[PDB]
Amino acid sequence: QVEYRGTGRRKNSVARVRLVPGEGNITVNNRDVREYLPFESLILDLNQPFDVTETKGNYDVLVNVHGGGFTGQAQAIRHGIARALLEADPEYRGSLKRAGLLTRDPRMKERKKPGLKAARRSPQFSKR
Amino acid sequence: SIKKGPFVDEHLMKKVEAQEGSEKKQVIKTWSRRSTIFPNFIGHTFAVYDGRKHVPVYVTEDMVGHKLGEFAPTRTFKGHVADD
Amino acid sequence: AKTSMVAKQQKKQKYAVREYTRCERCGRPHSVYRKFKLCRICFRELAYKGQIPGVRKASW
Amino acid sequence: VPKRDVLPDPIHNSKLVTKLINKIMLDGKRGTAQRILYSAFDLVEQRSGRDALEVFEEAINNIMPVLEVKARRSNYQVPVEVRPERRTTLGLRWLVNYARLRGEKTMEDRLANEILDAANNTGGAVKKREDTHKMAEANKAFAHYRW
Amino acid sequence: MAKQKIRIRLKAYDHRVIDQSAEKIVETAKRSGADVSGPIPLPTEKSVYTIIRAVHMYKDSREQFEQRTHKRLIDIVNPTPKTVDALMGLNLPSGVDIEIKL
Amino acid sequence: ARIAGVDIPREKRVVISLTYIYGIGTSTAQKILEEANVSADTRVKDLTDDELGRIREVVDGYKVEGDLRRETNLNIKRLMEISSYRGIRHRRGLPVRGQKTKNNARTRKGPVKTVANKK
RNA sequence: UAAGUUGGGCACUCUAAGUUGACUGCCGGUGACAAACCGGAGGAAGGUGGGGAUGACGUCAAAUCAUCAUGCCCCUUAUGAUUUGGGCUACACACGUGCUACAAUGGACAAUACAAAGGGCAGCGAAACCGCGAGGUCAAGCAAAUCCCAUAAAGUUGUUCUCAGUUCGGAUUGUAGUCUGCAACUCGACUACAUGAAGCUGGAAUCGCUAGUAAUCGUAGAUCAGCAUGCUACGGUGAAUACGU
Repeated sequence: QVEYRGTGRRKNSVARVRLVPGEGNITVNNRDVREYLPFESLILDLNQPFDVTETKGNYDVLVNVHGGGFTGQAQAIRHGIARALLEADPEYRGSLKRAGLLTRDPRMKERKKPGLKAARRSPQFSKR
Repeated sequence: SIKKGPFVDEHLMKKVEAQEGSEKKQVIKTWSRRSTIFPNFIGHTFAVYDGRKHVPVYVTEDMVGHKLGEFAPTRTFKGHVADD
Repeated sequence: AKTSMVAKQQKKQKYAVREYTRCERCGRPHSVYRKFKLCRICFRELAYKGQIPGVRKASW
Repeated sequence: VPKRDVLPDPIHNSKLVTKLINKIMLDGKRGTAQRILYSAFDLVEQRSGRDALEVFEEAINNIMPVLEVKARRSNYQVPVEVRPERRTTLGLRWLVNYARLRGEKTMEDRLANEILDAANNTGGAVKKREDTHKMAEANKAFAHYRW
Repeated sequence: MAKQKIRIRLKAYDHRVIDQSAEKIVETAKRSGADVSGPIPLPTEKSVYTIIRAVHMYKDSREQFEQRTHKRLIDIVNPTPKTVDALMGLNLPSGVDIEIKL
Repeated sequence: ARIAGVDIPREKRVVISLTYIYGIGTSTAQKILEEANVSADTRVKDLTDDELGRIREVVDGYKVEGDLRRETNLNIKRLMEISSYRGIRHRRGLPVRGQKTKNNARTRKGPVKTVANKK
């Protein structure tokens, strides 16, 4: 058979997505999506790629990933998906780029400078 | 506290052995900070250097709850106008 | 004063640490590093000179 | 300066839920609000058998101001239509903020009581509506000939 | 893993001097033999030293410093006394810190 | 009264019920639950007589009692009777170690009066 | 295979080096045709792309003679020197900075997953063993992408709790102990037992902040015989609003 493969980068995380034709059933680290996310029921948003692109779906999935909390890497999922669906056919880009899901969100944390301490709060003045 | 075990500065004992096996004093000089009480040192009259001038204190048998290392602080009334 | 305290922290000592590791040239004890044994200001005003290795600065 | 939306949430399928959960998220714990809200849409259907969107949508019409004021200058204050964004923002804002002010010990009883009483045109949300719409659109005469 | 091998480590504080020097000792490695390994990178550890721009006070306006440290890793297979001389023949320039090893 | 020592509230769970006794907290309680083999079940005092006796006699194991209050009494009062600077700071909210009283009035002495002699 | 641990592999991730790219720059309109504004495509990234570093002439006779250097002035058998002990840490009070609280988004118990960054040679302390515990024995590997620091915590699933000054809180005090240092009395840190404070969201006034921000959880380090609620960086979850001047 044949599969496609593109990475996933977001939010201090790294995901190596492996896109195999199939029915759609997903096990990151050989472990199901429910088995990896607290709680979580925003998972259909990781299936947002499948509603707009490869409508309705589906392809079975394998992936390995580490780094960063559950959210940012749960949404690192998306980018190797869209990239990989474009590896299949550049047909799919026109409905993607009017939706995005592919521009690896460049924003992430910010350094400190004096004012921020053990938690992220900037300081006061001396009253009275 | 202590790592097993009790102790003395071991100039104190060397003095007070000759002071104690024979007739005792009503008076002693010392510094006595790295040291403490245990049964050899009772009845004798030690005087920790308070900072200005050591004061005679006579040890008591019951000085197990209190010790030698201090009796009369450096604060010494008070420092403040009001009191407890 | 500071002059006899140089001698203080130079001589032999009764035991391991009554010590303080102060700056070689500057007589300041405080805000000193063991890696260099240089005080606060002195490492800086030498750090600008392009003398110790190395860059220094602004990537973090 | 524009809004930067929140997408859907498919529990239970709608978006106002999505805008709702974020306000309850005291101190950044999104799973707790997620739970207690979703269960609130289990229990509001359990007691007083109906649909979640019936009680919810109907209430957040019932508690939803459409006219409103703002001050400027002596003390005058313009009566002002509400944008649909702020319309729902006020509905949900004052909704939770008073839903707190009930005073029950339970996560969801307070809410189901809140929007199911609101959906019966009772509860301090509706009273807030009636007070705002009282002082507003009763003193319109002086502040209305402006922006 | 088991194999005849040479391996070393370099260290210095400038990517240009270290990588040109790497070009030297790789060139001279396969000059006198074969089976060289390229200039394999390494994470390039760092440091930090936060200091106040001050003499007396005003801690709010602080200042930083750092000391980057390149790290480079080279291996060769099938040793011989000649590539030995390629190691102990040329390190130059000498801000580098070679530690010839096996 | 009633099941042990004095002053237990009825119809309460064991793990908390056995702490109003002056002498037990929360863990040593659990220990004496491990001796006589009792437990709550559920929010409430289910203790029938057949367990009551064993808890009633096992509980003698400790000081628990007001004798602990007297123990404290002769401890501190001995501590000031002997010499003692430790009693002087036993009045100052200052243990044998120290706490740096400048704001430590309101842990003991109820900030009233407020009066400041600045400058 | 316990396990990438090893055969094999460098495809991907990555690691650090070289270079491409974003510049009104391409299109359309507007506009003195111009500058420039507005919108359209493309691209990962459009109008200084986010950030940092960087701080004009000068001002406040601002701060520092106690980092240092130094003019003048002054001390000298002491305004110089060594040492033990002491204090710099006091305590009717106010002020400012910050921590934890005033409990059901909560508290206790059990299971369970996801990091980043940085340090270790006379220092990291793996396994195993003892102990309720801090800790102790013991010794393998470790000058480091190797091995140790080092479980990340919040979370998620469960049991219980059902509104009380409460299994709320965690101050103070007594006892019993751990380590460091000679010695923890003024004055260290730490665990175990018991205690079980004030306090049930804050008046007059008032500060912070426009998105990875606030809010919020924990981690690493320096200084270091022992000692950071503070400082610095590190990431984790992650929002509402911006009508308008």
